[PDB]
Amino acid sequence: TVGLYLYGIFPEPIPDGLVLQGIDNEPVHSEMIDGFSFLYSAAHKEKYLASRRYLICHEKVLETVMEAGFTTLLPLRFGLVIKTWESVTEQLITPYKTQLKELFAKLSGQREVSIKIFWDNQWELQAALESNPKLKQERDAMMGKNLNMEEIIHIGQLIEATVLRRKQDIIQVFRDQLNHRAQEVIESDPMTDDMIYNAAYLIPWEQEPEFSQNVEAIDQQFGDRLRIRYNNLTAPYTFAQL
Repeated sequence: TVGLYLYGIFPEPIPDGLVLQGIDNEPVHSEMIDGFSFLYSAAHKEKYLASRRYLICHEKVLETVMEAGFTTLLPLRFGLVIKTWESVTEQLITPYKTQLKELFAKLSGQREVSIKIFWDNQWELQAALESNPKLKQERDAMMGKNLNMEEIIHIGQLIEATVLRRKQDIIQVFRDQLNHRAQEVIESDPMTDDMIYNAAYLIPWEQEPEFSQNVEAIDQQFGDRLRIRYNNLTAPYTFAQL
């Protein structure tokens, strides 16, 4: 009535039940457009705000369908409400039909897992500064030399470069042991000050337990030094994009 809430797009039909409640307790259905199944439910608002509850509900809908076997999908970002199916016509989808068929081909059977790594930044900064006596003497004597802004920043560039290598020593262990298990690895910018690594992996669905086993083994190589957050179930937001 008010509109249709869109969760994601699927390369295959979703069976009638599969019974599932979604946003505002509404039942979740499937609609075919160009041989693509649009997972949806009836909206109560035209504009949904991204509250924690609503975000969790959206993700749960996608995960419940994924655990039901429907693992290949382009998950849609939160709060997409269309008024009628006229917003998503056959005419609009036909040009992007090829790109979609192609995305689902590289996605089918595959699975997104992600790893984030945290550490104590202040501790690792102070440890890097005492591993290099040269930089600590230049930093303390940089006043008196009356430097231009470039020379000042260059010193800061040398302070971070030793911290960069400490990260590269940790990060390389992950690349050596986990990248070969994956079809594609995407690395993003760290979101917080203690975060030093934010990577996503496209692995075959069935190879997850072996991947998870390797993660815990690495989490056991490093002690309390690192805080490794591994996610083995999520909609493939990182990889399912045109």
